[PDB]
Amino acid sequence: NHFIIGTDMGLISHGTRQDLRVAPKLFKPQQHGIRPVKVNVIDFSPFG
Amino acid sequence: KLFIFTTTQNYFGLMSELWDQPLLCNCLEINNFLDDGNQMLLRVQRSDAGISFSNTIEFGDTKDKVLVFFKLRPEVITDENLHDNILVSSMLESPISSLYQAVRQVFAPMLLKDQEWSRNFDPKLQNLLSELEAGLGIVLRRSKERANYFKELFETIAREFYNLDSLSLLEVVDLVETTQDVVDDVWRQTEHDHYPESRMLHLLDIIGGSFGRFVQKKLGTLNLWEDPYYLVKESLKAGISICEQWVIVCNHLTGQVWQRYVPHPWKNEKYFPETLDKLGKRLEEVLAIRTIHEKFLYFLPASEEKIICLTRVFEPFTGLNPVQYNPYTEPL
Amino acid sequence: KLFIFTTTQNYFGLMSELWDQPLLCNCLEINNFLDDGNQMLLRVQRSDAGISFSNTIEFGDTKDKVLVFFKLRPEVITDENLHDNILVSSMLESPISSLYQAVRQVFAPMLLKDQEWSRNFDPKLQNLLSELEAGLGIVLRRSKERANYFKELFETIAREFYNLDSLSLLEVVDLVETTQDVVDDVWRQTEHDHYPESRMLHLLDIIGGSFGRFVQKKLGTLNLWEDPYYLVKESLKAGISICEQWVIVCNHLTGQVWQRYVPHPWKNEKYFPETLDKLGKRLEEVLAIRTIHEKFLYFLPASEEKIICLTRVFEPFTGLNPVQYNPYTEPL
Repeated sequence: NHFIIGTDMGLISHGTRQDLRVAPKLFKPQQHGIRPVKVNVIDFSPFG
Repeated sequence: KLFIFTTTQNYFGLMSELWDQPLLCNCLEINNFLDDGNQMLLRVQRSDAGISFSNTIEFGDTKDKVLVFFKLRPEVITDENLHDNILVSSMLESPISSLYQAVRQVFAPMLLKDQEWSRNFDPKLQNLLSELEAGLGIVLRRSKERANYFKELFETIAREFYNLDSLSLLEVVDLVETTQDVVDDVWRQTEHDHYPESRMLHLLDIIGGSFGRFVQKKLGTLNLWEDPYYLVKESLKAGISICEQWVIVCNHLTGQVWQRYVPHPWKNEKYFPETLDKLGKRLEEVLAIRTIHEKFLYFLPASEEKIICLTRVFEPFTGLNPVQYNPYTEPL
Repeated sequence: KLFIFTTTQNYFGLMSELWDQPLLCNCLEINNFLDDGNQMLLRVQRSDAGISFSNTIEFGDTKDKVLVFFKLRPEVITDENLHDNILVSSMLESPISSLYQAVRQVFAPMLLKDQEWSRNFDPKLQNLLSELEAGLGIVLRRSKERANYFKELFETIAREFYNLDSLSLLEVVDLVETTQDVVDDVWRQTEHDHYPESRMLHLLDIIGGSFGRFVQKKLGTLNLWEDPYYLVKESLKAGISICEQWVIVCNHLTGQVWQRYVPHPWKNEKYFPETLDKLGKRLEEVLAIRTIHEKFLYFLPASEEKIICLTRVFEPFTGLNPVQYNPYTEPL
């Protein structure tokens, strides 16, 4: 039910399906400005 | 650490300056009062040759004298004197005397004299204070063959009743009917035209209020938030029936009992404050909410997102009307 | 003749016993207080190099501190200690505000806590106190589409503002961003040309103060010195993030909206005390100290003998790292 979505603007958002207010935060490195790095591959570590 | 101790000595003990020896465990509560922007109060009490400060206020004492500090500003300004940002007020640890003296001596004459011409609600607040202190003052100042029969008869009934917490909700739903009947019967013209009004109403008021406290406790032990709602619904409905049934029979039967069996001065009038009525409605609202939710649950594939999310959204809402509820902050 | 003067000194003036020289014109009103069974009150106020005693209660002054003496007994018993039959209560120069806080803080919890579950007639006292504090609160706090717009935008975020205790550090960060956007919209003058500059500035001050106190409230409870450095720095940095972001955003965005949403004479000005900024510095200091110790442990083989001796001395230092960092006392 949880998922993340990346955009060309250099940010990745978090969300889910059932409860849409659990943690509506975004992911960002320790950077400033924008840095539209145009994220193109997302994966998940297959572990606990 | 200057004003706090100085005032403590001035009120409790020797009217002088305490030695600069802040070597007590109570110094932490003092430091919290000063520095913590949330701690707007600090209680002090004189112990056995000792001083005890605590942010927590407790009223277990019987008739002791305490003093409470009250802060004006969010945080203490240490550079300024510790008496230019703090108020003090003494009070007795007596649920009757303290309110009586405090209201009568301080608040009633203060509002009467110290009133701004442009502020409203003053005459209402004045009336409230007057009625309040009056009631407290009243409490603060507080053939034997027939007398023995009455005592023995009603004492037996009262003691049989007093073992109420030992009964479940599913049983007291029927007790309300039996108790109302038997109590109204014994009041009848048996050995005397009419027993003095004192117990005539007092016993019924105790019995009615006792059902209130009974249901309030028993519904709390249902955990009206947990998963086993099946059993809760059964016991909850019983709690409502107890509350409503007693009120209905009281209001109906009183009209005829005081005309047919006991020549009581009151006729075609009721006595019971009907506090059970509000308690019953409280449970009815809970039942309706839980029932509606269960109905939505049957349609869980239709409103999955709403049902799951709203459950936890509504939990802090329900927390505004806890178990053992008393409607003294009902607007919340 | 001891308690009245000594208490006045302890609260208004020097924290000491006044010499036994009752040679003031105000001694008559004091003597009346003591001997007259009718004068149950005596107000004292410190004037310009003067002390004025009078039963009369006044609110001509704006924000001064006064104290009123109250007796329990009609007349003073001179044989008994002169501080065991007299109570005091201080107040600010507000006939409404003093009553509101005094009643709410003292009486409301007194009756509710100090009550036997089986005692009657208290429900009346409860209702009286409820109406009493309500009317005091109501007065103290005192086309339409304009006001309605403002209220809708306020309430969107005021629900949490007034209930922050139920949130956590991560939610607070979200709240900081959320709140700024919501209040920014309030500067819009498209629903109605009127925009209450003074209301927005006042509200922002109130939010800043309360919010800031909240943040440090939550941070204080972490006890940021424990062995699990991982959890210490994680929660610690969250507090810093809240502090920095809130200060930066509020100051920058406020300075903008003053000229963008409303073409006001104000722009690019600071409107916040930045209490969180001081908190953030304190948090950074705790992190630096806690971290540099951990760094020593990471490289422990370099100076192991020193870390052992340094740990033993580090502990009594850490004991001096309190919470609620009041800048007045931080030198410790």
